[PDB]
Amino acid sequence: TKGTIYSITPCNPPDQLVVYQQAVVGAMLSENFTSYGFSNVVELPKFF
Amino acid sequence: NNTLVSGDANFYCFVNTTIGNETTSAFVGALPKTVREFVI
Amino acid sequence: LPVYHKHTFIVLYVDFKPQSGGGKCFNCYPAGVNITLANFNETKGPLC
Ligand SMILES: *[C@@H]1O[C@H](CO)[C@@H](O[C@@H]2O[C@H](CO)[C@@H](O)[C@H](O)[C@H]2NC(C)=O)[C@H](O)[C@H]1NC(C)=O
Ligand SMILES: *[C@@H]1O[C@H](CO)[C@@H](O)[C@H](O)[C@H]1NC(C)=O
Ligand SMILES: *[C@@H]1O[C@H](CO)[C@@H](O)[C@H](O)[C@H]1NC(C)=O
Ligand SMILES: *[C@@H]1O[C@H](CO)[C@@H](O)[C@H](O)[C@H]1NC(C)=O
Repeated sequence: TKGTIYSITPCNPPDQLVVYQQAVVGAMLSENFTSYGFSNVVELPKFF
Repeated sequence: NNTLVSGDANFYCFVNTTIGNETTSAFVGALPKTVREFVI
Repeated sequence: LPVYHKHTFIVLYVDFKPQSGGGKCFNCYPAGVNITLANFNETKGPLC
């Protein structure tokens, strides 16, 4: 119709998580959001 | 350009192809906003 | 791509309608007969 263009991002990109002493702790993500019950999402270079 | 199917000699484009003595009507459908090049 | 839709409907009329089939046989194809779709030609050239 007009000329606008749209990208198609995938729904669920893989997330990197960490475990220690047989429990999960911390998580490397891509979105500035607290997906799990973690109380803080420290923005860091190249990742959250 | 005009809304009416006949319009002027909302934009409606009709391509009609006739074989022999039979005349047929075809539907343009999508119409480009601007065309910079044409190939055939 | 927008093109003013010109339709074609292909429909088929299976009418198995047997006389129950639990008393003698269901897989015996009773009153199984005509199942057809209007598009057949007397010449019966394949309908594409
Ligand atoms: C992570 O933090 C959350 C809250 O910051 C902890 O949540 C509590 O967990 C219990 C057990 O499910 C719930 O009954 C409470 O309602 C939660 N509180 C809130 C505010 O949601 C959670 O236990 C922490 N987990 C770890 C592993 O640190
Ligand atoms: C990330 O989330 C925090 C949460 O408060 C917000 O303050 C910040 O503006 C967000 N940044 C981006 C780039 O979304
Ligand atoms: C479309 O076809 C009809 C019937 O042949 C014809 O009258 C009409 O002029 C055609 N439209 C054109 C050429 O734009
Ligand atoms: C097909 O068969 C059924 C039952 O035999 C009948 O009602 C119908 O008229 C037949 N023909 C068509 C075109 O459905």
